[PDB]
Amino acid sequence: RAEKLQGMGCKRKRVEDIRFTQGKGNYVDDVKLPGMLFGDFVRSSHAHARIKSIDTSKAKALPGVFAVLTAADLKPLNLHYMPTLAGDVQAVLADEKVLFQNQEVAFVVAKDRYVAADAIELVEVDYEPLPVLVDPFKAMEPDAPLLREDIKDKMTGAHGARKHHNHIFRWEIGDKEGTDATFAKAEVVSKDMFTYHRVHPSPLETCQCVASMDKIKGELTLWGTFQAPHVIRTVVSLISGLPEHKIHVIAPDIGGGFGNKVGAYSGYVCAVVASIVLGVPVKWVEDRMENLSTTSFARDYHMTTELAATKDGKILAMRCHVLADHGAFDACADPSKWPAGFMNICTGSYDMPVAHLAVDGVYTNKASGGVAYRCSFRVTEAVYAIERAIETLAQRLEMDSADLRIKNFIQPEQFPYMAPLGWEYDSGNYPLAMKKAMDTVGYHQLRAEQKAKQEAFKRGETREIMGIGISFFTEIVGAGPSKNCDILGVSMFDSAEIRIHPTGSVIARMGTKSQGQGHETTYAQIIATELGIPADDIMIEEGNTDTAPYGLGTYGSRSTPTAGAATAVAARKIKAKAQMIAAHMLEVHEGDLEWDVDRFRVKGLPEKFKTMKELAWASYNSPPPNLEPGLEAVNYYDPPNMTYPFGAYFCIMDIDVDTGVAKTRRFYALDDCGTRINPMIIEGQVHGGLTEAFAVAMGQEIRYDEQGNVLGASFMDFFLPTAVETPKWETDYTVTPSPHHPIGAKGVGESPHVGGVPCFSNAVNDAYAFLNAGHIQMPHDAWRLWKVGEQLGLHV
Amino acid sequence: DSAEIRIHPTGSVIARMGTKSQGQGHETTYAQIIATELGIPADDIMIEEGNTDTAPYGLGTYGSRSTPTAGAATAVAARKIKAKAQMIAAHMLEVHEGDLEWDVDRFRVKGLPEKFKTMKELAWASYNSPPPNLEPGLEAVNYYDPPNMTYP
Amino acid sequence: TVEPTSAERAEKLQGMGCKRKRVEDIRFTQGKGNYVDDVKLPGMLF
Amino acid sequence: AKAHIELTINGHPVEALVEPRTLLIHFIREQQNLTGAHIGCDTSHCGACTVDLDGMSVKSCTMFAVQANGASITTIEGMAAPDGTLSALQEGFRMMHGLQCGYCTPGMIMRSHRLLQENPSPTEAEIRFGIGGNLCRCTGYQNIVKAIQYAAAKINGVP
Amino acid sequence: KAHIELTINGHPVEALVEPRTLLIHFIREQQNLTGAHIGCDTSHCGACTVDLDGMSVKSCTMFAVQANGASITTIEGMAAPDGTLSALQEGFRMMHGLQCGYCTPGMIMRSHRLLQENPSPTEAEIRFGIGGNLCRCTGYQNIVKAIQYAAAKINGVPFEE
Amino acid sequence: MIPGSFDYHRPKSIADAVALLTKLGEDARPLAGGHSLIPIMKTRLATPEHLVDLRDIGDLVGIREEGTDVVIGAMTTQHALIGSDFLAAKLPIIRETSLLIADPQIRYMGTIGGNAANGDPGNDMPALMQCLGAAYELTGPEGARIVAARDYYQGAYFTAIEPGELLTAIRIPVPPTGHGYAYEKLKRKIGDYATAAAAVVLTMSGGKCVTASIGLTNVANTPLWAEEAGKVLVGTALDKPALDKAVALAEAITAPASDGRGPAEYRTKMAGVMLRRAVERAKARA
Ligand SMILES: Cc1cc2nc3c(=O)[nH]c(=O)nc-3n(C[C@H](O)[C@H](O)[C@H](O)COP(=O)(O)OP(=O)(O)OC[C@H]3O[C@@H](n4cnc5c(N)ncnc54)[C@H](O)[C@@H]3O)c2cc1C
Ligand SMILES: Nc1ccn([C@@H]2O[C@H](COP(=O)(O)OP(=O)(O)OC[C@H]3Oc4nc5nc(N)nc(O)c5nc4C(S)=C3S)[C@@H](O)[C@H]2O)c(=O)n1
Ligand code: FES
Ligand code: FES
Ligand code: FES
Ligand code: FES
Repeated sequence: RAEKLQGMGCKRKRVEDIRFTQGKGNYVDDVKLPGMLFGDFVRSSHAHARIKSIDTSKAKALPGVFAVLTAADLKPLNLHYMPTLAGDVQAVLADEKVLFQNQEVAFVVAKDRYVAADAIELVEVDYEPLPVLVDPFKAMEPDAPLLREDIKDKMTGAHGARKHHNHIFRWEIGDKEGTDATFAKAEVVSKDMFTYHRVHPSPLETCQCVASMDKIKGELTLWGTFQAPHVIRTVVSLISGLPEHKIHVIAPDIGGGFGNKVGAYSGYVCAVVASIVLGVPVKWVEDRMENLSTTSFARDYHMTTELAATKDGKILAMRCHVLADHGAFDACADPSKWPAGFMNICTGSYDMPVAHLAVDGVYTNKASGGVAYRCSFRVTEAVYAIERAIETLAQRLEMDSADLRIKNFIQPEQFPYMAPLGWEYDSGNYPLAMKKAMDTVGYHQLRAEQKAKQEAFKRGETREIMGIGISFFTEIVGAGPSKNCDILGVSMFDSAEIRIHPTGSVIARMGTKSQGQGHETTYAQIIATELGIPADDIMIEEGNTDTAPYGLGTYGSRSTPTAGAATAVAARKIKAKAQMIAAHMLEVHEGDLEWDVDRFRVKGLPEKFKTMKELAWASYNSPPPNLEPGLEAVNYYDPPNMTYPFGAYFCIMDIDVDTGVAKTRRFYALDDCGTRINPMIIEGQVHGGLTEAFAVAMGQEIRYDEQGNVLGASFMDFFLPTAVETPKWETDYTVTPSPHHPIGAKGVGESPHVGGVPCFSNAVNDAYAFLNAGHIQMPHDAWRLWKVGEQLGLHV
Repeated sequence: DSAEIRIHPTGSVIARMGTKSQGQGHETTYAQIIATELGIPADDIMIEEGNTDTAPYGLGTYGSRSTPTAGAATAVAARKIKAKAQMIAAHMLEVHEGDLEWDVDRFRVKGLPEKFKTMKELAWASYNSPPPNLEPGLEAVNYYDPPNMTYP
Repeated sequence: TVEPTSAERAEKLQGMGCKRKRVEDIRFTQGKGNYVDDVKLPGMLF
Repeated sequence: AKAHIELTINGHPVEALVEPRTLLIHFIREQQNLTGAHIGCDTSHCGACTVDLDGMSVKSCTMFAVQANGASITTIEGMAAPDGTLSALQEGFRMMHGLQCGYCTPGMIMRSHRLLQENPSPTEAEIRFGIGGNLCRCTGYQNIVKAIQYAAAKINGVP
Repeated sequence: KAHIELTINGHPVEALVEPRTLLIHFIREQQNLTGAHIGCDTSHCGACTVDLDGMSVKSCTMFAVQANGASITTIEGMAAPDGTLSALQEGFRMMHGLQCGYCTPGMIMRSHRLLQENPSPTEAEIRFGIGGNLCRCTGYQNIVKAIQYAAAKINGVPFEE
Repeated sequence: MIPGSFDYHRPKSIADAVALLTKLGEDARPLAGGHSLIPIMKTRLATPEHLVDLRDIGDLVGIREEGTDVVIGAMTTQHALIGSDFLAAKLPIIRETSLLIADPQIRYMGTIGGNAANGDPGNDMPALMQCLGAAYELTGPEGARIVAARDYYQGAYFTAIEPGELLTAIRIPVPPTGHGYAYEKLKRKIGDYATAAAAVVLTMSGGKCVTASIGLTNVANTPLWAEEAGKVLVGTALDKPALDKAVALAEAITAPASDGRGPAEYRTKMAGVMLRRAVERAKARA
């Protein structure tokens, strides 16, 4: 029995791999339905322009073209805009004007994607250029172009007053007066403006769907790349008028999401409309260039970040104001009350008395998004802000920044720790982790080596500089308590339903949706332990809204906090009923029984026992008369708090100042996400997130030029490392359970990115610190680092 | 036999049973049971049977047993939902459950009929504003072990 | 109506005791039932 | 004026009519319903579409089906033995946790299949360089290297 | 294989069939019009009935090749393009003329033709008129009502009760 | 992603391919490995009406030494270049360069001739071929001619090839035994076209450079042959003064694009750095 259990803690090999290694995944574009058409967009060549005319005549006339939708078709259905998670609307098809390059203008539906592509080329759009706004710093100037004419005469948006037609929201939190008072008198004020440049989650599978309206039945089936398929169902209901029980959303296998696949995109809406109009299925699959340029970007925060400190390095306050570039529509995923996500975790791992955060979001002529790419709702930004600020403060203090952290950590006995911008951290042992990390990488030795190398550089003995990047971070994952976390009014719970069959195998479903994180493997491990049922005797499913209990989806590293909890809770409901069955069978009080791995034993008569397998059978075969037959349970788990995993990441980076080429020497990542369900899976999650962090810090970007052309939005330029560039990762852990979670498990999936980017960027910044480079804005690719050295006079 | 009933945020329903129609109209009639119990129109309820992955375990349709067994389970499961809805209503309306009375499709406060929550509102509430003591959502299962046969 | 009477609301339920017309009939009258022999799978043999 | 092509895919004869412009990846996925191969990009970088074609690793999104006329192609569906047994690579990817979302996996395995024929006993640097045409978003490559090493050990133990 | 061209539900169809392929199987297996059903192996049940060149035909008792050049309507062809169910389809629902649904496509297709034969049939004429169609579920009474309903709908006036 | 429609041809000989190309005119393109052309068809930058696939023309593939040259058929793949131990003996710079081109899949398909004929200054072979003083053998409807690699490139997608011509082979003078060589490429990642790259071949005697030739990749709208820069090395010990002068003369002829690889001024400097590093490695090899 022991071999077979494969429960919590096991490096259980993944059940998904069987199909995926054989090409028997079922991803959206693998779907083929009778009569299925293909739709795709005519997209804007302009960043900002009035649409004078759309001539679809030649496209409609092309053989194999079944429809060409424009805004004029959608309006009547009130679908020319769609709601966003941020409480704005986003244009589905451009009506009066286009607001970002590659914006959807018309949706061509054709026999297949080849014809559709042909017909797209035939649509002629007449544009009347308008003045482009790409610099968010200028968005609220008096002559800034009026982008969002559709909501222009609405000075209050979904997050309060708008003080300027390009101002989306202003959000503040923390004690302004106290913070200001501290800054007014602190010995040291350490200020920088850190830009977290726009990047993109770029899942290897782009966004896509197959919509199939069954007009006979009046039922819509929608396959799609949905991280939150139940939410999509509800939204589709509210905007289409179809009732939920007649909308069957299916998120099948998803080739990565990384946050890109949370929200709705125009493609989904247009495929649905097209299918409703035509009564046949419509597939929409975007190409990479459109994925990168029209779906959720990440980051694009300009963070004016200040720490107030004593000269001895006690941090007294943090004051941060962010300019958030949201692109043309605020489609920034977030719980509805949090327009800057959880950026208010930006005091990080440190015990500070007071802080204040302000965030302004602005519209620009760009794609929408913001919250994506392992951000945990702007926690990437928060952590970057603080971990960079720690370093720039340490420089200003002439202090080693590891020492500065150690001096300021929240201590383990302080948990649960109410941080000064309102989050109450669940558990953490930061000094232990930091020490483990520093000892493992030989930190003090590194610093001596670095000092020697710097002296060698100054003597003209080497052209390489060494940086030591540190990132000690507190994540906040598991959104979240119903009090404050909702997605458009649906509280951010998640769910599990577990049903034991007469012969003791199990079907269990959850309200989350994996996009590669191994849920189908790991949720079973939770159940296995709880019930003593081998993991392979348990089938896990997610993503079919008809069958899975309602949940809020997978993002924000929330699956383990929410549905993982629900899984354990539901399993414990089964266990409790099993105990009652055992008591009935064994003719003892329930209180006389104890659980022993896979059976209930009678206290003191350990020979008298019923196994879970026997109990499952009894629930069908000899159901106690007091009880219902069967053996199953559901839980919808409303978390009491977030989970707050943490990590200590150290990077050693060598940089050739003459070329700007940086090479990671060593990257050590300690993550503590509490109880570790599957160390193998966690390790993989970390490898992947660290690789993203490397990419973001060192190369990745989406840019716009002054005409609003989107730049670098293809794999010609968008830095996705190959195996050659990707560093080896050294991973480590500590275990500091979440006290409130049923199995003590915290989320982890986003941690590596959240922590990793500052680690890399800190290493680069640290390498050049002895040369007084100041804050070097990401990304730290070779030309940019060359420019740093050029401007420091290193090349002559 | 068995029934599982799940109410969606917007008030429609998916329900499944451990029976299996072969033409007896279960997809129609089980929804009628639920509709009366919950005050949700039958048309807002989807009934399914027959997929063993999804339907709760039952013993099938034969012996004219579907109404005695799963029909009972349907009612009982629906009554579990009603009971939860009553709890939600009492929370929302700030009264005791004993202060509520059912009027077709809503709980009204006794004596104060203008104070009421519809089942539809309660279903949304169960997702939107779950009372702290309750789990979110609004669903139930019953496996019904009959006490006797029925003797038409 | 927007404020239907109790009786009106009950009637609209089409619940217990109603001669509710069958939902199954929509598909079955249009040949969109799904009976076993309607099933076709890749590679299926007979 | 579709072109008639005849080729072998996974050891089976295939004959089809294709437009010359049909990319091989689409022929494989859309016409042959061999949906293991994936599209990850529109610029030939990612390798998700990699198939083994006449002893070569080819990005099938950068070839027209008509160019594969007469070719022998193996796709991921062709890797498992006739009795169902996973190839060493497939097994290695599972054992070593070399996949997560699975989207790059077919291409990675197909590339690796050829890599281990090019070089049955590659070093890590050789592996990493040898899979440079294949992007993965999930794994950070480290376990893929392990998977390939594992597979090489298995293969190298067979004979 | 034989080459056939025909019209099914108003659409051109061109196909290759083996001669021995029964029309029911061509319709179901090759055209994927799976409304029509097989209920027997002796041509009694009528579940396979389609309307073919103005006739009610048991398609299990005809080879597809025999339908070369024919116009066939199957149950899938009955509803209007606007989604509105035919009078018969509606009558069958209104009058509870089906239960398992298995005979219904054939019953409706037969009845479609019956009502063209005789737009205002008596009960006896209806019962006789559907004599080639077996139903296990309904006991026919409501089928008669369904057909009466449809006729009255079509005719704009009722006839019998 | 989706190209425009076209007709596809498989000529069996050079003569047939040239005849086709000549007949179909400008709307026809040769198709070699397809790994530049198909990508630009997929973007519809290129919308040829006809592709003339060279696949069936055996005489376009191969590597041979003829007189003082190595002659490489245009359809010889990168993979084949790398695999050739005979080429590695004679012209080891080629393998080195090829391993810096693209990725394994692309190298299986991409050909030396398509790399040379492409006219994207991103391609690596052009400047290598300029460095080596290669000659391109072109056959067209008017017969054979030879165009030096150094003379072949006029701009982005603008080369000396004339309508109806194929590049059939590249004829490369074999450097002396013991020559130094290097191809030094700076790029953002595997597969990326160079930020800058330098090809160097040089020979030494008595601790002094006897010959040197330098090509520069992707630091102008063409490859560049850095004639002056090579000349200045000759007679020197390839010391810092000599390299500085070569760098100056090499930088001076650059005119790089400002793109995702960085601004022109960076790329100019990187041409110099790659040059230096390539000369150093060449010197050590020599
Ligand atoms: C993702 C990616 C990364 C790449 N990275 C690099 C890189 O680092 N460095 C590099 O050098 N290349 C790189 N390439 C380009 C690659 O080497 C191509 O193979 C090469 O540019 C073109 O050779 P081909 O055989 O594929 O030619 P094709 O794509 O078939 O043809 C290219 C062009 O040359 C013409 N042509 C081809 N052969 C002949 C001929 N014999 N005579 C006349 N005209 C001819 C064609 O008509 C077309 O105009 C990369 C390609 C991709 C897809
Ligand atoms: N204490 C823990 C925490 C997690 N795990 C396991 O690790 C996996 C990740 O769990 P969790 O941290 O709860 O994260 P989610 O499952 O909610 O994944 C979301 C997260 O997943 C990340 N990693 C991804 N990895 C892949 N392959 N694909 C994505 O799209 C990914 N996207 C990102 C981003 S973005 C996010 S938001 C689960 O199998 C879990 O059981 C564990 O063993 N023990
Ligand atoms: S889909 Fe072929 S290389 Fe990306
Ligand atoms: S396993 Fe997800 S892209 Fe590689
Ligand atoms: S199946 Fe045709 S008459 Fe019975
Ligand atoms: S409805 Fe069942 S056979 Fe007639």
